Amino acid sequence: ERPTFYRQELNKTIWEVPERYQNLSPVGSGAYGSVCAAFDTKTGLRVAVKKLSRPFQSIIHAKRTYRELRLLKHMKHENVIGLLDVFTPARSLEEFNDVYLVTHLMGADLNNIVKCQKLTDDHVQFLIYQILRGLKYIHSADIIHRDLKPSNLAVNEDCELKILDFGLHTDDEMTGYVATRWYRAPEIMLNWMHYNQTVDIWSVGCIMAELLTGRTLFPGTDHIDQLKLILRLVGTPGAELLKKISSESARNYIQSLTQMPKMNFANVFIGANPLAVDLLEKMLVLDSDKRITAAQALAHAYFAQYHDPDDEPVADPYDQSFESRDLLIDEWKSLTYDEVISFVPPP
Ligand SMILES: C[C@H](Cn1ncnn1)Nc1ncc2cc(Oc3ccc(F)cc3F)c(=O)n(C)c2n1
Repeated sequence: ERPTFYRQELNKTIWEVPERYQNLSPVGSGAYGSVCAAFDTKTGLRVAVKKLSRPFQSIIHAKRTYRELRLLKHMKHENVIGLLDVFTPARSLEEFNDVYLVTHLMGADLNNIVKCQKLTDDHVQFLIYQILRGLKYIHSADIIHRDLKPSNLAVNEDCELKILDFGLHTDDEMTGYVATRWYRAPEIMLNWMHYNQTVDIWSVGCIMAELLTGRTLFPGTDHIDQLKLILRLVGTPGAELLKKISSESARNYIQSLTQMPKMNFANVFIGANPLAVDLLEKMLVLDSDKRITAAQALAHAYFAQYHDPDDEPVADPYDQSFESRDLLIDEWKSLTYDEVISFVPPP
């Protein structure tokens, strides 16, 4: 049956949650809502509870709310954030206005681990292996993260990693000298073309380099500065890639730049494992068609000690036909409500 709910004011709003969740404490903002840490007395777990802010404010908001719930409900993988619970205090569709999402509370993100310092090669292997294992799963369901960065990669004390915020930033927060843009594939940063899953592999390359050196790979001061930093490392595009830039304006800008050859990665990443260098070379390819995939990267010799083809699962089919569907607010809201009430908690 329905649990008993209790009320509490936390992040400028009244949080109404089942009794099972105790000791609620603000821990910052998440995607499209604020997060509280809590103790789940039913499971004995420390949990993160996110209350979405104005989930049904507009069509865009309502569809976004449905999207996140659909994504979280589908993900059942060790290296991907999953849904422990989803609830509403509402007793019917007509009273339904708030959505609460519950997941594992994670101790630290990759920003906290890096802390301006180099990690050991074995630590890099294990961390990057888990990101790729998670990405293989996500990509197998035709989901693209689109915004992988250290701040959405979370880790427990044993360095077991989970990927947060997949499949979901404004122009302002992408402006200037900001970590929000440093990990983005050039094709999405400058809207060169219809992009796909390979954008995420670029992001892994940027993250892996930073784990190895303790420094941001492409810390651009703006979009243009960042492109110049990228092209200095990987070389300016060839005729083959240029043709694929469907944006006439973006392609015309590219051709104005003085040509530069790809640099020697062994001279860039001094002292690094030669196998790490080789992998970086295969991830940080400008033409996205030619980047190593997650499944291929798991088989690369760098992960020899972690790779197990029988323990790198793929996802069940994910129906996202809703993405091309035009609906009214109340219709997105009703779809969302159905998904809330039909939720079954994990083992
Ligand atoms: C490292 C990071 C921050 N932190 N808080 C306490 N200690 N470290 N931990 C953490 N754990 C879980 C989430 C969940 C987050 O979002 C959610 C996603 C899905 C969900 F069901 C519930 C959520 F709260 C989130 O946005 N952040 C930033 C998180 N951070």
